[PDB]
Amino acid sequence: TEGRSRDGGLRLGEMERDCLIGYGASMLLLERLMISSDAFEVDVCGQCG
Amino acid sequence: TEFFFHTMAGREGLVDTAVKTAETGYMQRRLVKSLEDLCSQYDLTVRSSTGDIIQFIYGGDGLDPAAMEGKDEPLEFKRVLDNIKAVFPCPSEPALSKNELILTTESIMKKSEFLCCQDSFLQEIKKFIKGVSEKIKKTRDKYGINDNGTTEPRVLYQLDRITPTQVEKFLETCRDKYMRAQMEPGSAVGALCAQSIGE
Amino acid sequence: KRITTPYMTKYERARVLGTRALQIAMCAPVMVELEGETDPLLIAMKELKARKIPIIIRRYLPDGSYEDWGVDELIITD
Amino acid sequence: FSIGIGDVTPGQGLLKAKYELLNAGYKKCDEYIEALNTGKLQQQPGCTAE
Amino acid sequence: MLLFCPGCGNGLIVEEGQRCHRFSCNTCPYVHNITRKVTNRKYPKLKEVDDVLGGAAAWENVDSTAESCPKCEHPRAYFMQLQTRSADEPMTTFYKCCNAQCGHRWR
Amino acid sequence: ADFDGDEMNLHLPQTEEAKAEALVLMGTKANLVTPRNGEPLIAAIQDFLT
Amino acid sequence: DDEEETYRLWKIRKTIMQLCHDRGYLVTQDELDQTLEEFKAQSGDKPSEGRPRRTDLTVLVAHNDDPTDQMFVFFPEEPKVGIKTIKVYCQRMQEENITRALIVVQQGMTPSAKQSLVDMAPKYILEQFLQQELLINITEHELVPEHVVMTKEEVTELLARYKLRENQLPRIQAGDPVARYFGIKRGQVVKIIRPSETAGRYITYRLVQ
Ligand SMILES: [Mg+2]
Ligand SMILES: [Zn+2]
Ligand SMILES: [Zn+2]
Repeated sequence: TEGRSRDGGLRLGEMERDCLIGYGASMLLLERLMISSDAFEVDVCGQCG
Repeated sequence: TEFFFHTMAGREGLVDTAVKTAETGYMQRRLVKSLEDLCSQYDLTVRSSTGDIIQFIYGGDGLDPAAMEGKDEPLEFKRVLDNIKAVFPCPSEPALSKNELILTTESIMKKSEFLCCQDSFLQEIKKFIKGVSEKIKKTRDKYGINDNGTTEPRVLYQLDRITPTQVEKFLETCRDKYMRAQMEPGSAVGALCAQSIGE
Repeated sequence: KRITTPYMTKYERARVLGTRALQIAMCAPVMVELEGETDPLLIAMKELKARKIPIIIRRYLPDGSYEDWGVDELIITD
Repeated sequence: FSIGIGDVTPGQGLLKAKYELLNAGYKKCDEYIEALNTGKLQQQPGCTAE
Repeated sequence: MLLFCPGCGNGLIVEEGQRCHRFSCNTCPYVHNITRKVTNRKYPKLKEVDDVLGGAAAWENVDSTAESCPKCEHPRAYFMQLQTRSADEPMTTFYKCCNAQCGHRWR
Repeated sequence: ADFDGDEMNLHLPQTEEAKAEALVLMGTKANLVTPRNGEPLIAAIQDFLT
Repeated sequence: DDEEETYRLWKIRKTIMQLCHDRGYLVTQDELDQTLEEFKAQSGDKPSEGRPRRTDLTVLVAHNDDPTDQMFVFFPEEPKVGIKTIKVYCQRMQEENITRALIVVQQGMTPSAKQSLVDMAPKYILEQFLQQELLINITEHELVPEHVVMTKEEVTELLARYKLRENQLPRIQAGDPVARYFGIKRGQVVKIIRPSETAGRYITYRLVQ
């Protein structure tokens, strides 16, 4: 969620993404943006795609 | 009236700062979106996301802008030579003359490891060594010093002292600094340009 | 023969350290005697200093070929 | 280490110097305007009189 | 410059339908055949002629006398003047010097 | 930052890989010179110069 | 006047023949330092000079490898070249049995002939320019680096060195003024030697597309 009235969670904006790209750290922004935001598991059919 | 004119002039800066929040941010957004994919490969090339060649060698030299000591050059030969002279005084060894300096420099640089270095860098080192070897000659001539080292007021040998150990140390330091100042493979060489122009 | 530079680039250092730290976090034998440290990353740093990390780098070239380098034969510097 | 009003109060000779400079500058400006309004002013060869 | 018919008060036109031209209306039959001169116009309009002689055009305009710079004074810039807009407005002059790597040119 | 009421965020990476990458590539000690032209940024500040 | 037209004629002759020499065709050195007074010596004044013929040149041949290969240079006179004129040049061309030709127009040339100038024949190709462009040789310009066209062996060795497929190189447009100057066709690679701010040099290559 977004606010402080509700419990929050700070934002990794569109500029921090470019900073982390600039550092060249490839696993750290993966951990920041998928592992600890909305890592979800699905199932896909390869026959139909 | 002065108070009113002063406030009138002042508010322009506030308005300018308020406006500035948009244009530079948008320009940096576009630029970083455009330049994001470029990377430095193991062939010393830089290639796009599809393997297309953008450059055959990064920036011509292949050197890292952040490791530059001089004005866009990796060294200032005078500064390194002075540091090596100061930290490694040679109280026992004899001062070199022009011919001996040239001979020993040529002998040291002849080794294979220096041939592995970049050619233009060797040209620069030769130029600087020739320059200092020419400078020492004027000083030795003006005071009438003998290269045999037998002059009686020995303080005259303090004017432009340089000894083989100092030459070796200077050359090794120059080469080492040059080798470690390169742009490493894998570098995000595209985003750095975008940030460095946008900021 | 091998053409790529003999220095270990900072990216190789980062990923080798991270992978070895993750290996040590899971129950894995530690090569070098440990004084009593309890943080896996420090143990990985000591393993790198002693040059005992059992990892091999594979430098992939854009044309498809590759070169294998052992962690103990790169020039680890400051 | 401190800063006070004594550190920013103007000196004596500064007042005389500023007075003289102000008078000289104002007089020079008045002569330039006098030269213009009668047409005597020489046009600098980069722009018109204004 | 314009004329109006005294008979009805409208702009007239010129036309030829007989041995001599005439100043004629079109809503009323007023005709005034012209037989003398008039000495004023509408001041026509054609655009800025800039490069019709650009560069080094016909060298017939070689001239001897020229001014000199207040600073440097090498032998190459003879003098020039030109014009501003139209018939009855002043004519401007600029004095311009050019060797390389600057931006000097006076008015 | 200037300590006039400013605020700053903080993140705690949740992995050994992320920890290592952050420490080695983003460490403060490894970033003493700005990459625009290689000039230092972290140096003394006012009242340490005086 | 009557000197400035001849001045232009002399300059365009100099530039076109420099281009011919750089392309490698046969040319004589003594003609390279031709002076404007020399041009007046070898050709009369403007009233005595007929534009459509007084500058025609075809002596140049590919002596470097095939002296039998000859080149045509034609100089129309009318401001815009018509279809009948280009037909005249093409029929004279067929009479002389050459493969390629070159045209220099004063101001332009009609859209019908614009279209025609691309589909006369696969075996024949014609080169078109303007006087304004040829009044100065861009290869002597300050900004332009040195372009060198290179043979098939050299390009093969190049793309064997860096391990490329030929379509990964940077591209130079077929219509680029320097490409037109060297007349190179699609599928060719040009070395460029960029002068560094120091004594050093950078080398890059571009592929015509
Ligand atoms: Mg603040
Ligand atoms: Zn399915
Ligand atoms: Zn009427």
